Amino acid sequence: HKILHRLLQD
Amino acid sequence: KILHRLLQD
Amino acid sequence: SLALSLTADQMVSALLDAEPPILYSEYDFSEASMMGLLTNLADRELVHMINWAKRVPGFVDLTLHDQVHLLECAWLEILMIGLVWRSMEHPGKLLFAPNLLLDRNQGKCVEGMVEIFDMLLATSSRFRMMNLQGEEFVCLKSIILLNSGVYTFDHIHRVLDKITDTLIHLMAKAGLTLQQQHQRLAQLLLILSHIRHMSNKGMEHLYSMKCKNVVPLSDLLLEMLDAHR
Amino acid sequence: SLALSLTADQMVSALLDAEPPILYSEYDPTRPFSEASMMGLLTNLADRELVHMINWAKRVPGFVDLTLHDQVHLLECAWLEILMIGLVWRSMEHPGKLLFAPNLLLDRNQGKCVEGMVEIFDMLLATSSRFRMMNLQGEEFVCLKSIILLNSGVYTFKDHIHRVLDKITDTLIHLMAKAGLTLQQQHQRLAQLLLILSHIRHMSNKGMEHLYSMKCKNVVPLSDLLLEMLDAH
Repeated sequence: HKILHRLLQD
Repeated sequence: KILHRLLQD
Repeated sequence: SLALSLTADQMVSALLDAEPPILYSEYDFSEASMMGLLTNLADRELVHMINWAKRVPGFVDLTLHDQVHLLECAWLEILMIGLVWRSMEHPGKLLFAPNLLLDRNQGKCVEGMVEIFDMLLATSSRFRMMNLQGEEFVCLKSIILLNSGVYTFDHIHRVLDKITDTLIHLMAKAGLTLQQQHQRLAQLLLILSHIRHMSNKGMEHLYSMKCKNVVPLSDLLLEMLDAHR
Repeated sequence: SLALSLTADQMVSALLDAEPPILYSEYDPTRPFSEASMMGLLTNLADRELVHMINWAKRVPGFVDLTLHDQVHLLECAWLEILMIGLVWRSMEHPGKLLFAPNLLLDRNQGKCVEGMVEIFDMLLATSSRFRMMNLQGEEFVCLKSIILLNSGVYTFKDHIHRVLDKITDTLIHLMAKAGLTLQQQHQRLAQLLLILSHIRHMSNKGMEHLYSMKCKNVVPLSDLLLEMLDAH
């Protein structure tokens, strides 16, 4: 659930 | 130190 | 892809336009205030860095997993190159933000940081001696993104070649002879080995500070740091 | 000095002639090995390679022109990077393995036998793969190695070192032109070679952390010179 995984998507 | 002596040898 | 069919001026135009802004510190020193200011800034720059990276040509063409890996590998090198770039016109000083200029004397404050401050200041001075330009800078930082984790893996190495082609195009545009062009290309890329070194020493001091729990770290910074061990 | 007046081809001859030898291990397949003693073989090999490296450095154009203090500093910074690029060089024609010695070839599934170091193994294999990918040449390799020597510790101190580095870039380009590459292929390859040094620097920094860990456990034999080299970090 890495933050980076989310932020690269947003 | 050891390197010092190896270098100037 | 798409990055490969851009011209050299378009590639530099893209990278100039992707550039993140210079952020200000939440500033209104010791180990706790130093580290609290710096990690807050780092956290803020990281979010901009992530959106910069998606604007680097060739980057979005990779899988999300490859993008994560390259950013986890290189994020500190990228923050460092930015710091050293900002700091060029301010000799003996590091411009963490326009309202946060720090001497090496304040590096003493934190345990083990003065060594990294001195290496950063050297890099900055070196950039100054070489009269590094903005166009060249953005190429170097893109190179760091694509290159730093690239071995733990063609399109990406073709993208790196495109950026080499771009740097050379900038130096030729600026008037350099062919020999000045390859010598300067060499000087620039060698600096990336020292930026790597600084990042590894900084990451080790970051983990050490994580452990000494002097300052709480953001979850993002913790995960960026964790990815290195 | 005499280094600045060398021609490209003289530079290449100089460096090739200074090449240290490949040494053998005391590895014996008949003997059982623990991860400890397997590591002792590698540190023992590194220690002997180091003595050769120190005398090879003396023959790198421009190195002897430096003060003793600066030679010391440059070698202390670069020693592991140099051992590592040599190992990767030796391993080029053995995909999936590291040729520490002619009688000591380890694939990466043997590199798990030691904890926290299979990743270092992987990075070396990744690097030897890259050399193979590019078909790195012996003459490029010796240029690269001398670059590490002069460059690694240069921004932790001099205009002389930078003039010599420029000579080596010139030599690299000459080698590529004479191999018939276009100007565009030459600058691209130049960049490809120099970007390797960033990876070699990373591996050294990471190996140095494993070296320090190894010493703290006082399980694996480290020699007095290795201990002092490590300490310099």
